[PDB]
Amino acid sequence: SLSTEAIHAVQALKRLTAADRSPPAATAAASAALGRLLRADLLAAMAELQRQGHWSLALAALHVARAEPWYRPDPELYATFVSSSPSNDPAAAAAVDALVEAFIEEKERGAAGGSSEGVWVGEDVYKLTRLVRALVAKGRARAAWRVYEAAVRKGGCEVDEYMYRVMAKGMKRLGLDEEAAEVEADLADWEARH
Repeated sequence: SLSTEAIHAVQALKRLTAADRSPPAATAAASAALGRLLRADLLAAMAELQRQGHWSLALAALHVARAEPWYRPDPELYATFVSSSPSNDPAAAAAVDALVEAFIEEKERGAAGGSSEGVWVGEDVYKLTRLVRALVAKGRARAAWRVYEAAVRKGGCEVDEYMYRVMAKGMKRLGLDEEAAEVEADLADWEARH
């Protein structure tokens, strides 16, 4: 559902970046074009940029949303940005890795960040696994490890056999053999239990 204000904002963001869609330019443009929008219109503008295939602009829209008072981190939404990013594109890969760092930070330095269960113990494992699946499929091995380590290993997020298999095979396939070995240890630990 595209409103008048969302349509205008999408057109402005495209206009502002017609010559330069690099992160600094897209970042400045996104705050200028989208910074007056209410939640519904901002998310509609983001989704329309996604639909048109303007991935970098849609990501810039996401980052505007992430700073809004109403925002709630959704690893499944992040998973969609990962899966829709262009494969084997260094700039997009860098932007995806940065998005994962931003996700980890927004959780760990968020309101729940202080004691004592931790930010990750109550995390939706299904959605978290979707993000990790997406990262591994996109070849973003370090990013996947970062999420797995922060949430599962360190954040004591109790996870399934499926998460272990995704990660163990993913790390190996992508050449992070030390990380693969860590996951295999975790999987073995799981197996000895069930």
